[PDB]
Amino acid sequence: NQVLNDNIRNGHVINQLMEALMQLSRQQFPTMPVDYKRSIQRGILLLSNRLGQLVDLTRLLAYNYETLMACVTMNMQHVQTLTTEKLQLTSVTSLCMLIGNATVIPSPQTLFHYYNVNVNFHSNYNERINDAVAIITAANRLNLYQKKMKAIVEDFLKRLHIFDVARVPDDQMYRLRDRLRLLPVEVRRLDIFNLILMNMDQIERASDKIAQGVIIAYRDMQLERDEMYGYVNIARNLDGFQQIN
Amino acid sequence: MDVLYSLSKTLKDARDKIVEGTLYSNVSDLIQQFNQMIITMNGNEFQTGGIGNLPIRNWNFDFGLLGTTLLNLDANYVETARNTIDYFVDFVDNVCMDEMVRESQRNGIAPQSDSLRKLSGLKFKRINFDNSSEYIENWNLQNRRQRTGFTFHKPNIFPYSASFTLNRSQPAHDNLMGTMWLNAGSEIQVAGFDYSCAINAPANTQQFEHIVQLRRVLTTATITLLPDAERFSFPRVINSADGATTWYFNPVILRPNNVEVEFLLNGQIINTYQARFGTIIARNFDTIRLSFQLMRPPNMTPAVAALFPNAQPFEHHATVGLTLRIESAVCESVLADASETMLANVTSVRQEYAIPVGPVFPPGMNWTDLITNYSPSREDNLQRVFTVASIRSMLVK
Amino acid sequence: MDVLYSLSKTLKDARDKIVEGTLYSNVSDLIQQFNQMIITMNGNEFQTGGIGNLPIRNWNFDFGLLGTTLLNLDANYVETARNTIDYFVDFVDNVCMDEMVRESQRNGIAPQSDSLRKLSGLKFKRINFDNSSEYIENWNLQNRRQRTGFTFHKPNIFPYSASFTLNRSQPAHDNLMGTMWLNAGSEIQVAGFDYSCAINAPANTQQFEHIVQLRRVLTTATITLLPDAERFSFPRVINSADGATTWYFNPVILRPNNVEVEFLLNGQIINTYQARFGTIIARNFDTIRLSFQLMRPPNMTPAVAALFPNAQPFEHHATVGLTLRIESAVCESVLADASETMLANVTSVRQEYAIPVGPVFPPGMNWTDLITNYSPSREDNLQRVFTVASIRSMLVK
Amino acid sequence: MDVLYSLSKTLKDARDKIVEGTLYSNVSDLIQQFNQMIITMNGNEFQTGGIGNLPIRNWNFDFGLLGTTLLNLDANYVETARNTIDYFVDFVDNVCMDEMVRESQRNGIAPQSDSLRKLSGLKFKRINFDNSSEYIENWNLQNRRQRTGFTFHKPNIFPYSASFTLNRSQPAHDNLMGTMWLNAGSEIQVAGFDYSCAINAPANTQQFEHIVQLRRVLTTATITLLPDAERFSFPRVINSADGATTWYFNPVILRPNNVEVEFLLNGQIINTYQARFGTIIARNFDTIRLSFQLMRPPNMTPAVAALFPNAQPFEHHATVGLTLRIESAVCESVLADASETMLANVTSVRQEYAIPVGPVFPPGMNWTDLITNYSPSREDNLQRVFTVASIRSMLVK
Amino acid sequence: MDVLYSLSKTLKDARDKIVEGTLYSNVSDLIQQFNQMIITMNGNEFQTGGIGNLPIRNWNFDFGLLGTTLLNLDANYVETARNTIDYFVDFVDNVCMDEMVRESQRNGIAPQSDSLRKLSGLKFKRINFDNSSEYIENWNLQNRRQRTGFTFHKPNIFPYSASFTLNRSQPAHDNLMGTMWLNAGSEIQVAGFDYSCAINAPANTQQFEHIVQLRRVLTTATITLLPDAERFSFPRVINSADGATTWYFNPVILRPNNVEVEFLLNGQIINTYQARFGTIIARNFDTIRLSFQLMRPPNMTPAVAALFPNAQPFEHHATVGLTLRIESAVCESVLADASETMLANVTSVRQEYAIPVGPVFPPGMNWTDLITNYSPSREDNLQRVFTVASIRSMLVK
Repeated sequence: NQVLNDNIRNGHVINQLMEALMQLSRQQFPTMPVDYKRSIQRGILLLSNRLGQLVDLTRLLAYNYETLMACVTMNMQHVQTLTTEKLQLTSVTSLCMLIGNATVIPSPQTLFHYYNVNVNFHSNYNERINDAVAIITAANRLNLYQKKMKAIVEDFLKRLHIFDVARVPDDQMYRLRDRLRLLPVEVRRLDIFNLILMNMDQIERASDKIAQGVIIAYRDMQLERDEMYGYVNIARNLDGFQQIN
Repeated sequence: MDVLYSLSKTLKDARDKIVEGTLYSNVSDLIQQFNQMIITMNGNEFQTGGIGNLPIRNWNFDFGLLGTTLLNLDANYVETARNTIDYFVDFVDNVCMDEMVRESQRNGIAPQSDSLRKLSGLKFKRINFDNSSEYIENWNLQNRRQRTGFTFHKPNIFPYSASFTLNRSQPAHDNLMGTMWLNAGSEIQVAGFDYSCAINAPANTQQFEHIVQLRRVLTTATITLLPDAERFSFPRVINSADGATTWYFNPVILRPNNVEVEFLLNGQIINTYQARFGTIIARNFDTIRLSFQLMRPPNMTPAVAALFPNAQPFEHHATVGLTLRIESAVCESVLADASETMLANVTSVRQEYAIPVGPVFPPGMNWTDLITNYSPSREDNLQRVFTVASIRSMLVK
Repeated sequence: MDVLYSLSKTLKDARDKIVEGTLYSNVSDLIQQFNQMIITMNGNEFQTGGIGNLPIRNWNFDFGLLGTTLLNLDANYVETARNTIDYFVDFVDNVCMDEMVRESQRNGIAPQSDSLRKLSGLKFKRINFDNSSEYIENWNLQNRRQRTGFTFHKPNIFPYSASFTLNRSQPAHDNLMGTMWLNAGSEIQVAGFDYSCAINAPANTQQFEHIVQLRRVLTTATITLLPDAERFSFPRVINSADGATTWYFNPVILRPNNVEVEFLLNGQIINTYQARFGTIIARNFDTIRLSFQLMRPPNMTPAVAALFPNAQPFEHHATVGLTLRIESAVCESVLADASETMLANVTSVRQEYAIPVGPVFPPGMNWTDLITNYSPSREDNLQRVFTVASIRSMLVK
Repeated sequence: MDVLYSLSKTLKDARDKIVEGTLYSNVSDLIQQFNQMIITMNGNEFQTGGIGNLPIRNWNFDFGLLGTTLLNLDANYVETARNTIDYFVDFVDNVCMDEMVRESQRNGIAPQSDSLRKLSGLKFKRINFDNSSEYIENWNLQNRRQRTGFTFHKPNIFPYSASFTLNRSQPAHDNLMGTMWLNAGSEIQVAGFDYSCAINAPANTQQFEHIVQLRRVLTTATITLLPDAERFSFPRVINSADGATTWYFNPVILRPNNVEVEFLLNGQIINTYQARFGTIIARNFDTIRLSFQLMRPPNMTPAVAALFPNAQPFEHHATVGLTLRIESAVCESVLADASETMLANVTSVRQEYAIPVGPVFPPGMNWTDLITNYSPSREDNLQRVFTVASIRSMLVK
Repeated sequence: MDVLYSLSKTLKDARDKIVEGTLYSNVSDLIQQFNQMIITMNGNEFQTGGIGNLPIRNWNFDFGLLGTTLLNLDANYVETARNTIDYFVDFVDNVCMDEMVRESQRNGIAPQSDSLRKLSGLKFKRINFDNSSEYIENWNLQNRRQRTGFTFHKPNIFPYSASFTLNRSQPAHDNLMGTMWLNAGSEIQVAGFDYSCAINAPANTQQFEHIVQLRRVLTTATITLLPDAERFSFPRVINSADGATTWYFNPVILRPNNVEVEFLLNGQIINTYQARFGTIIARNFDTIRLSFQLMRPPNMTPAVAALFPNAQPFEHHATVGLTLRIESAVCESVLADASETMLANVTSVRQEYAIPVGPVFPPGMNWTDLITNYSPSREDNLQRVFTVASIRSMLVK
């Protein structure tokens, strides 16, 4: 579970807070107009007094994150998203000096629900993956040189819900294949294809309507006889004459 | 190190299971493993060689992967692969060789080369696999700690030693008594001679003894013990102990009497055999003691009586002997033997590249010198160096 | 039995292919097989020992499984596994050893121990896999029954035998004619001597012959045949046939004349070689017959003429000889040879644990005694016991 | 094994840091660790004993836990705890002792008892902690293969040896020349005597030498070297080499001339000191060589001249000597020394419970016998057994 | 400096308290401390070596941190850590050693190496902790200044001195009176001899005295004082004071009369003992004065009377002596003793790396030379160097 953690220090050992404050407790001095230090330090103190409480904040998050987190299957490497998420220091500031002996946590029922979801999702991702792979590989040893590209990919993403394809850079969808076409295959999936191929031939000729090619001899040739058809012209063996796929 | 191993069984189980035809299904579990490697690699740069007359080739990587497509290999697939393997082959060679020469007193049991010191790195471990090659199997078990073990045919445990000890001698060397022997490899031949044919000896019997101390314990040894020492059954002119003159040995052979072979371990008798010739088992020992006697024949036909007079000159010298050969055995330490090419590989690579004598191994990797003073440092270096030779022989012979 | 086998290639192909790194894929087909085992086991109590100095360790089974929820094996994965293997290792050892001693006349070809009698059980057969270990490969083929077979370097087919036969002798032993030999392991040396140098023999030629009957047929034998028997080329004082006195042998060697080696099978000549020294092939035989002659030199320089007078005393004894060594061969029955440790393993385990002499094997598993009277019971027990030793050596050396 | 360790520092850092008074916060990090244990245990059964006069006690588990409540510790809290510890104390004792007697040849190192074989189990590992006890610190590093290490005062490296060597002697023993010594523990005393006071010796100087080969290398040794061997400075009546008679030694002491001490490692001089008495450092050696001479005084007052006549009888025997003591040193192998109680603990537990002599250790754990033939098996067993003794001494002295 | 310390107890209390399985909580206070370090480091570069056969290795940093809210540590956690510690280990070694050879005079009491001069830097002080290692405990207190001190067994306060002083002598050396002694380490043996047995001495008593001035004050000394000097109780041939001839000493021992031992401090008697043999305490002294007398026996049996005639020749030389050993003591200055390996560590590292003689320490760190002229500079350098040796021994022995 790659779930980037953080200082036990931060955790509840909190002090960082106590130090964040002590460092503040000695910033009260000259340089420019008076309407300045006055206003400035006065604000600072409101952090100090509240510090007793600000402590509590650290604890809170510490736990919560440290809790919720647990129930996450979806690994999580740290990446530089392409989108932000605006955060007005406005609210920040409020939360800060504005919290008292409050104490809340995740309702049991709440937690599960969380697990459950990531779960499903995961399962879907993983599963479709297999569903995906299986197909593509088959797609190659079948010489179905055609769809292989998009076709499969499209369905794939759709079933994953989450994103609306379309706005997927073309470099992405294909690159997606490039990665997929390099994995094993749920024994289940795989184990079956191996089966179909082995019998494949047998089915095809074993059908009523349709047979494999014909031969030309321009040589008054002798018709054969077979119980099931009577007097007919078959020949289960083409050998001795070129073959033209 | 373990890293190194993989790099090979990778290629062998590769250059072997990949040919025009075969179904993909015989390599799915294989292909994968392979690729994984390529990735970890390319991007990192290497340097090999320098010391002695050994070229310094620099190596870069950035090779595309494979296909999981075709479920029936087409010739074209092979060639585009063999061309990528032949860079790893010609590589590894230059890699083995580089760490197959550097020695270190202090901690000369671990990696040395700028090539390998970088391999033991962590970001590489992502490869290790199929450790069924007798040698690696043993390298690991040694890292953790456990009853290791190897298998040898005609092992090379005895440093060459060919000498004699005169228990009774005089300036003229006309009435000697003593033993002469040859300890070499897996064989011992020892003869006890008494020019007087025990004429004045108590019970007309002269006792002999030959003790050989192994530098390493051998276990599960299958041994051939035969009476007589053919090597010391013919006339010889030998240098005296002080090198000042030469004496004459004119043997006549009698059966060794009261033969007793003891295989001891730390002074304790583990196996003892009384006059048993043929095949015997010595299960655990660090010392062999051969005791045998010359007993003057109590009854002699005229022709025999004539060889053994009551007074000097003693012209026919009564001799009894034994021959002992260790056909196979197990040793917890690496050793040279009559089948493995390890010693020869290491010695050969060093000789070919004019590698200077180092601080650990005797000049020329001389076996006798090595086994005579088989220090812990020499053994650790020898094992490292033998294990590398074995990794190399999986691809290059 | 076959059961037993798996238990190992299981662990080897395990303790070998499972290490910090590799991609799951390499072991998917492996992991599975493994688990399957654990299941079948857990819950069954096992007892080992109860004889001589053999501890009686009891074993319980309650072990977890192996998640398949990973790609690259993290160190943590290994250790939690090695700890579970080290119970099977230290187990199997105590298992092999237990059935590597008991013997049974009636059904010696079968299992004995309270440990194994329970293994042949049906509910366990759910394991068996990868039977490519030369020995098991042969165990199986022997129960359905067919052309079984093994490989041996310098095999051990000849029970030790060192003796002579005087075809012409007299009390003084001053004019003897006969042969002396040493048959041991894979080698035969035989010399024919005629004190009179065929002075009164028809065509001045004395015929000699040495026949050796193998206890088992050897096929595909590569053999070295050389003229002369070095072992019988030196002066000796030997005990008379009745042990009442000693005779003198003072050989002078001549080339063996009209050498003919026959490798016979059931009385039929399968291979015959006339005076061919060097490497020869004997493809299927149960008997070797060496015929050779001493022919008095028709022309002699003075020095030679002086050795062979028309009348006694005969002081230089004309001797001709042959040396034959079986380098390699195939046998349908297990045998000791110069490379395999089987005999030594079995003999060593029995010696270490002070196992009492049983009803089948000679005291000390003595090879000469065993091969001399190689009964069907001894062979079936030997094969069972050798196969177990080979299973054990896959893990413990 | 490592398991075992914890079980103790658990109790010590327990029976010690827990008393009527202190605040919870001083043990919060401790209490926790503790409980964790209890859990893992309860439900599991153990048995110990069954060898000699050693009882066979059976133990079961299902104990409560501990209040994470209270701010301060009230007496009542202690007692309800001590009562639960005293079962673990009286337990561990019976545990250590059980695995402190069983010895083995093959894997003489690993566990042995039905008590411990179950501890190395995986489900227990959840206990290990605070491994600063010098011995465990070293046990681990050894399982990983690293430059280990111990500390000893007056170490016990020399097996007891008290003897002499007469380089010149005659039946009357009235004009002897040779050396006599005592090697024992960490000390060596050696004297060289020459009854003739080098009257006919080249340069009127008699050379002496004493070589002592350690069974294990000692590093970082602080050594006291002093001239004279007080032990051999007084009149003695000694048995002759053959035990047939007694000789008289009447020493008069002279200063040892050209004293040279060499501390060698594998034949190489690592440290050499010429006539330096007092404190010297020998940093790494497996052999000590002491060379010293007796030089006839070139100038003698009448009283001195009278002791050394030109002709026999020689009534005052010129003697020179040296004394060497290893005060402290480091050894990579466990050894007995003058401060640690390990050897005494192991020897004492075995003696008290009438433990039968086993296959590894000499009768009575005799130190001289042990160090004389300090095989790998004896060392592995000794280390296991010494480490357990040290774990035990943390709680029971 | 203090910096350095931490770097270790960091690793020990690390490579020890961090094992497979331990509950988290008992390390929380630890993990933290650890990380803090890593940070401060990564970024800054270091230089090691550059003198003699001292390698010159370079170092860099950038290692991931450590987890926090876990529970029980999984094997995988360890290995990814041990690999990061083994760089600090192999580092510190190369660090200690570098500053364990450099010496300065003006200010040879402080840091020297390009490695350490950078450590005392301020941005580093962010680490110091757990200073319970006897040596650092004392380093600090010395920095701030105060009653420092250490603990020693058989301390090494007396430079080797073995000599004599003839208070009455003559050319023939047939009627001498004086003292001879051996001061070495923690022991003093002194004998007073009077060839005339005080025949013409006032009250038939000859007074003797031996004074030994310590180079440093010893406090809280436990001392063994015994009558007799065994070292000077046997016959000797000694060189004359001018080296021109040799005299004969033939002692006969009498009990020392009116024994008085004074332990003085700056000329003042701190402790005085009159004829008290056994264990005595000397609480603070820089000088020991031993006074004792030889009193001619007023009543003598014939055998005794015969040894002491009224006129020369005096053939039996009356001798009285004392032996004093300092078993333990405290000193405010570092000293070598019989248990600590500091001197040996420093001396050994310098010898192994062929470190050239410097301006402060005598060649070879010779103890006698060092303690004889124990200047302030030598003591400050010795303490720095001993403290570093002790820091090193916490990790590397």
